[PDB]
Amino acid sequence: ANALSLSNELNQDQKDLILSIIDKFALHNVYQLMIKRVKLGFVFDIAPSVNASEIALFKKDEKLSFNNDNNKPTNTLIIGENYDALKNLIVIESQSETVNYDVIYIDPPYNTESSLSDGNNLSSKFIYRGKFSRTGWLNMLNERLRMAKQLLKEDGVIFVSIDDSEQAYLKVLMDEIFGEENFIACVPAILNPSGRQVNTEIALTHEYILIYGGVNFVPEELDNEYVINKLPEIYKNKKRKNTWIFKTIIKGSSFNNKTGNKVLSSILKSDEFSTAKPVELIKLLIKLHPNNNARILDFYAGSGTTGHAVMELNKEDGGNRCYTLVTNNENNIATNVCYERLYRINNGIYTNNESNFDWIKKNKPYKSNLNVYDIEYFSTKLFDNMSIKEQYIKMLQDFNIDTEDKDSNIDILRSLTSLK
Amino acid sequence: IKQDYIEKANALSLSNELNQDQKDLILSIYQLMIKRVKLGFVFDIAPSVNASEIALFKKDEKLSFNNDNNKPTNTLIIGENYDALKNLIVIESQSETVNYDVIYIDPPYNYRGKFSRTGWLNMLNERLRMAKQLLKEDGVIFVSIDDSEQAYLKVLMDEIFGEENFIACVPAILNPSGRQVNTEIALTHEYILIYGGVNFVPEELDNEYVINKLPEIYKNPKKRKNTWIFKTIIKGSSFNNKTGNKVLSSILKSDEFSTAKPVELIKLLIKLHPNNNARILDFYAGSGTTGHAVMELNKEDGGNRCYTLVTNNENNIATNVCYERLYRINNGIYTNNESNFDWIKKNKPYKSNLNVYDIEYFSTKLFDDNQSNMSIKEQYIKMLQDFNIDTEDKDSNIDILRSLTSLKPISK
Ligand SMILES: Nc1ncnc2c1ncn2[C@@H]1O[C@H](C[C@@H](N)CC[C@H](N)C(=O)O)[C@@H](O)[C@H]1O
Ligand SMILES: Nc1ncnc2c1ncn2[C@@H]1O[C@H](C[C@@H](N)CC[C@H](N)C(=O)O)[C@@H](O)[C@H]1O
Repeated sequence: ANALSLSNELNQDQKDLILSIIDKFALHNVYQLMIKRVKLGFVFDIAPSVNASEIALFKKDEKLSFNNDNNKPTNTLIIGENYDALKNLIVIESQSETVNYDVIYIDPPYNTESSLSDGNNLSSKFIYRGKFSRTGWLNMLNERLRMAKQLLKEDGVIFVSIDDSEQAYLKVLMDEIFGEENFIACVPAILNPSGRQVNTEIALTHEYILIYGGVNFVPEELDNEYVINKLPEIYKNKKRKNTWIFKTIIKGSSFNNKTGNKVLSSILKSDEFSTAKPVELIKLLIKLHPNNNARILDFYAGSGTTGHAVMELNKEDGGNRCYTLVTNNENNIATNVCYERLYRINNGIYTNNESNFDWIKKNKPYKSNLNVYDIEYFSTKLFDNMSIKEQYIKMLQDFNIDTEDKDSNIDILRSLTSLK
Repeated sequence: IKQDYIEKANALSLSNELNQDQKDLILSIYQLMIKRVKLGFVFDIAPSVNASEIALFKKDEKLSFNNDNNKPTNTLIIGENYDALKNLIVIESQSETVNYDVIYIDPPYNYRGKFSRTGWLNMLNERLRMAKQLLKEDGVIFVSIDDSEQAYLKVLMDEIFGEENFIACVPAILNPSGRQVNTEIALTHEYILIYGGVNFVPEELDNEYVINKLPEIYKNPKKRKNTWIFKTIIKGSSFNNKTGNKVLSSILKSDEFSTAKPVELIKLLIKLHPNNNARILDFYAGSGTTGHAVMELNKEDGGNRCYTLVTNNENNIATNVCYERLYRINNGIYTNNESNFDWIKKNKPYKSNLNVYDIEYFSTKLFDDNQSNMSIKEQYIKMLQDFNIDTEDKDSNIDILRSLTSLKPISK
């Protein structure tokens, strides 16, 4: 109704027939499919997000969840499909106070082949929701980025890291989701200064960081000392403190692709996981948000670099930020790499109670706490009882929500329809 | 009852383009439902071409000049690049060796309903497809574009030239110290979108040049010469946007044109194409930075390169800004018998050639007039000869009538 008024009349006669479909009628799903056909702009065939029967709730792994200091910020790690986690994350925030996250950072699978190899699907080709190649990859992030928006604060930021293989298409896609007026920058990251051998006989040296602000977000200025030590090539040559406006280019020794990977290898004692972001890159991004107690989210958490980064910044910043992570355990990367890295960083002993990894020999343990959650799926038929309601309340209670005045609802269980 | 036939068709085929749920929504919810959706941009109807008018070039003999028959011959066209491109396609079709090795353009960024008729992106769609027609198999096209509009152009050039041929999206750090626009942030970079037709491989860069011009980027021979593969980052002292603006004002002794690109940037790009004798095209020529760069690269490289420029007289720029630049650089003296501007006190004149053409419009039914049809027919032949075409073919009336129907200007 309102969306059609905004679109106006490029093809109005067809709209009159579309308006007839509303009268005949689970409507918004059909409207989105229609609008794509008639739309005048960037277009692709969206696939309808058909809510499966099952429902998704958080179950806390009490053995894996640890807590070293009650005074340190409380942090969260959700293990499972990020589509189900985000549905649960939104329900938690609604029933909660101080709603939504101050910062969002994600490193989604760049390539269409990379997504299939070790991630979501539905095995010879990449197919998502009956769609192949780019349409799949686009459909994927559209529905996740829609939710991510719902979770972002009015004065919040969302950072996204992309390759050249989907960057332009994601910036157009994110323009639709977050609004083209809120596009802040498309910052280049020279993470491979030496240049990687590329099929087209060129030395691809760079990467992007799409920044989209909430409607009234103003980026924070960088501290002189941080900018001189960390980004010496970009900042060189008088009220309050000495600060720098963020320059839309990221390049420096700390911000190498090899740095982030070597760190992980040193903590994990394993080079199995080969794609990690520089911890310093993410510190710089979250530094752009003025609240140094910001709530950071990263539903493509991978090796937990976001978590380690927040912790490092807190040590240097002097403020207490909490992070929420989500990552599926495809080949255990979620269970093995995220937990191991975060555990070893926090306590200095391996899960096998062995302390031989190089990192702890070099630096001291952070001594923070991490809550681990799983995704348990219950049947829609059994929904359409007492066990579901019971666990939902535990989830809310798990996140420090006063549950004396909250009850299970059909509206809320409808919100948590899982993905097939 | 028509439902039964529609239901049968739905049940008959499904396949990739339809999701089982999509089929369920098509039957649960007809030409609109059966319409196919392509991944990319949908555009409003563009401005119709004038069926009752044609455009032709007409050399300005007073303005065009020649200094050295051994140096390459270059071209400057004044007017709407859409009408200019339509002629250039007719010129190449009748030319012995067809089409350009290098296209560089820096279009304007620009409420504008993109995808609309006069929308910034629609007009670029129309002109880019023609430039696609004007590019050789083993050629390149460079477009400079800003932080915000870079993505829409990239997916467009994906449609027009194909994503298979996307080479790089180079960040050019052309404002080392940022400038705040649209938001509280120091915007420091631009993008260069590199596309090439099949059979094009970028040339490696000379160590000596790479070291002086880009020392920050090419930090520390099996073959014959020292070569660096092109890194997708352009940070240099000589790649400043203020640098290109000071050069232009060094020549013109005027600050009237504020958005001049550095010539070192456009040198690095055309220096990316293999052969020294290359044809460069730039149908958004602005102040002619592309022309200055081809000549300067020729002085450094030793190869003879010809450029073709096109720019309109929006604010008289193409006459005052673009021509004066090219003129004062070739001739070593202002056009009005003066010689006191800075550039020529610091560097030698190139002493090269340049031809200036205007775009003239002649209403149809002037063919009905006997004296006008001949005038148009001779002006068409004069074009070809001005661009070094033999003209033995297409002298007849049939061939001329086929190429004149191809040159129709835009609606105004
Ligand atoms: N549908 C999905 N649901 C949950 N996790 C996913 C999904 N798709 C990909 N992932 C994970 O998200 C992470 C994406 C990574 N590229 C992120 C890298 C991360 N920035 C790091 O420093 O390690 C990987 O661990 C993937 O296995
Ligand atoms: N339809 C058009 N036809 C010809 N020129 C145009 C047209 N639209 C814009 N322009 C010109 O294209 C140029 C685009 C400039 N931004 C390019 C600047 C140029 N690259 C320089 O370094 O000086 C401007 O001079 C515009 O006046």
